[PDB]
Amino acid sequence: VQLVESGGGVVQPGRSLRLSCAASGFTFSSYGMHWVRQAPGKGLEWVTVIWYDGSNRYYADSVKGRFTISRDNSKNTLYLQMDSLRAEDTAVYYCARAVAGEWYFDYWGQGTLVTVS
Amino acid sequence: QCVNLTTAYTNSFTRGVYYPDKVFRSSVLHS
Amino acid sequence: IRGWIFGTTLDSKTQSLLIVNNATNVVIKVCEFQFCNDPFLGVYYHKNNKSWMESEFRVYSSANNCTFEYVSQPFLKNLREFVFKNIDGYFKIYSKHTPINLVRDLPQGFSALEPLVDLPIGINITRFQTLLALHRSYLTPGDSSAAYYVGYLQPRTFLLKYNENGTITDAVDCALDPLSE
Amino acid sequence: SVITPGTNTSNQVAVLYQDVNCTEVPNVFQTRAGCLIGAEHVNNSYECDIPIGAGICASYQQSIIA
Amino acid sequence: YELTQPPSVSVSPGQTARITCSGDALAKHYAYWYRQKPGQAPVLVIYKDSERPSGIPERFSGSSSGTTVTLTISGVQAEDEADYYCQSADSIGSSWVFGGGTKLTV
Ligand SMILES: *[C@@H]1O[C@H](CO)[C@@H](O)[C@H](O)[C@H]1NC(C)=O
Ligand SMILES: *[C@@H]1O[C@H](CO)[C@@H](O)[C@H](O)[C@H]1NC(C)=O
Ligand SMILES: *[C@@H]1O[C@H](CO)[C@@H](O)[C@H](O)[C@H]1NC(C)=O
Ligand SMILES: *[C@@H]1O[C@H](CO)[C@@H](O)[C@H](O)[C@H]1NC(C)=O
Ligand SMILES: *[C@@H]1O[C@H](CO)[C@@H](O)[C@H](O)[C@H]1NC(C)=O
Ligand SMILES: *[C@@H]1O[C@H](CO)[C@@H](O)[C@H](O)[C@H]1NC(C)=O
Ligand SMILES: *[C@@H]1O[C@H](CO)[C@@H](O)[C@H](O)[C@H]1NC(C)=O
Ligand SMILES: *[C@@H]1O[C@H](CO)[C@@H](O)[C@H](O)[C@H]1NC(C)=O
Ligand SMILES: *[C@@H]1O[C@H](CO)[C@@H](O)[C@H](O)[C@H]1NC(C)=O
Repeated sequence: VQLVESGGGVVQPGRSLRLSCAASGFTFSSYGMHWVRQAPGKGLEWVTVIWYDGSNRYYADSVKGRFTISRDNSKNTLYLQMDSLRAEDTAVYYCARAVAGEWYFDYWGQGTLVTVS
Repeated sequence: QCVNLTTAYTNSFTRGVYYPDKVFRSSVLHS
Repeated sequence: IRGWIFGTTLDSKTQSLLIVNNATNVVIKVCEFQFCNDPFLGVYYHKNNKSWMESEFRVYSSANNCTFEYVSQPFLKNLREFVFKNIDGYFKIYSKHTPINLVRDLPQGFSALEPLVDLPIGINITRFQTLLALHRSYLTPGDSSAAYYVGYLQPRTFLLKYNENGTITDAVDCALDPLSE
Repeated sequence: SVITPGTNTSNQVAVLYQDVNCTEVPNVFQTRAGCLIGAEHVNNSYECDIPIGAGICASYQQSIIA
Repeated sequence: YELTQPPSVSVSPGQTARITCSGDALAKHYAYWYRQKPGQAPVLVIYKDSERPSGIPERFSGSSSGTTVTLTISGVQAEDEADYYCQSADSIGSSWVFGGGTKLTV
């Protein structure tokens, strides 16, 4: 199981940035996926989840209405579209796999830094 | 909020009968 | 099984009847409910109390224009039977609670259902849906981690036998076969 | 009309469609009385039990016979 | 569904560290503990309050009482100097929550 984030970079407030997490080593289409972000000097903050088939998705209130989570099960790739980014959104964004049958996150990627300024 | 969850016969025999009204009857066959 | 939705379009365009049972009572309401496609009640296992407890409703997103509300006593190898009629403005519910030793099929033999409540609802009903309590563990984002029977009523002639205590103990469906006739 | 032994003996029945051709109804025996369905017609003659008509009778012998 | 845990714990090498996390939600649902070292993604240490992954040594254990859950680390070494987090989720599965995070100083 390997999760590889990409698409991180530096943008101005109000601009959009799209992240991508490529998955391999497992049946991507069978697992739900999460994004978790960690600002420098801060703890872990859950951002969003998407279900294995994309049927359901939920967001943290702080990003609700701004972020969109999607996935392409034919490319084994998870996407996060972040619109109207603000300075407060500066953080390292990790993709993580939901554990099957439980509420924790077993596999994590390496994370990609997104800076808004 | 809402959640998107969507992803045989038996024999009724002689069941499914209920009291047709609120009238007490006894020792009688009523049609 | 906690309840049922009875209505037509089952959305905020028309009035619908919502019947839900819980730990303390039954709440029956008539409103222009905007129902979910997969309406349910959440339930979780409380790790300290070591028992199942209610969480949140995910039956409808909104409700307004409420015309009727009624609250009464709860009723939802244990067979629970109900009959739902909608005649002359009355939504009539009949019920019976019987212990059984069957797994797959309904039991054989005769037991009449008694009137439970006559509700002065006065609405158009063409469709209905069963409200189930779903275990929290089913709501995980992964692909891995509630049986009932439905029949329909017909205009039939029945011969009902009342015993000495006024209990219906047997019946004949007059249109079943030439002998019943 | 419904031809039957007592329900103390059997729940088997035979049905007579009076004045009906056996071809107009939908062990099918056409009699003068009508079309008798469910009873097996036999050559053996017995004392009359349940009268059908026109010399034909039915009995329970198990199944219903004419 | 908030999770509260102390900003830091100070333990000498060879001693037992006790990192706590509290909240009403924790009296209902299971807690999960993560260990994060600088420059690395969070690694699950304990799940279902007391169970370990196969990659986690017997020095780690957990327990719960009421609204409080505790991560116990015996025989603490330099390698355990990491930020520990408590994690949970709501009753409908629509939201996940982490505590502030506890910095364990050896
Ligand atoms: C359920 O599906 C609808 C239609 O695609 C969507 O708008 C809604 O957000 C979904 N529910 C969740 C929790 O994602
Ligand atoms: C009930 O509503 C449906 C629309 O879903 C309509 O077709 C039907 O005729 C209505 N019946 C009555 C009695 O109003
Ligand atoms: C049951 O419904 C009643 C509505 O009157 C509510 O007051 C009560 O708290 C509910 N109990 C549970 C366990 O949901
Ligand atoms: C947990 O059990 C206690 C009894 O020991 C009870 O008073 C309390 O209400 C229960 N908790 C919940 C959420 O029902
Ligand atoms: C009742 O329905 C009417 C017509 O749609 C609407 O204007 C009115 O606001 C509703 N009543 C309430 C309390 O919303
Ligand atoms: C009728 O009621 C009497 C008095 O309670 C009881 O002894 C009797 O067994 C009952 N009979 C039937 C058929 O229920
Ligand atoms: C019913 O049949 C039994 C034999 O099985 C007989 O002893 C009894 O007398 C019969 N009763 C009637 C009413 O025919
Ligand atoms: C029934 O119809 C047939 C023609 O198909 C005819 O030959 C026969 O005599 C008719 N029987 C009676 C009793 O009318
Ligand atoms: C009755 O006798 C006829 C011959 O006349 C024969 O064709 C028919 O099969 C016999 N039926 C029975 C029940 O013996």
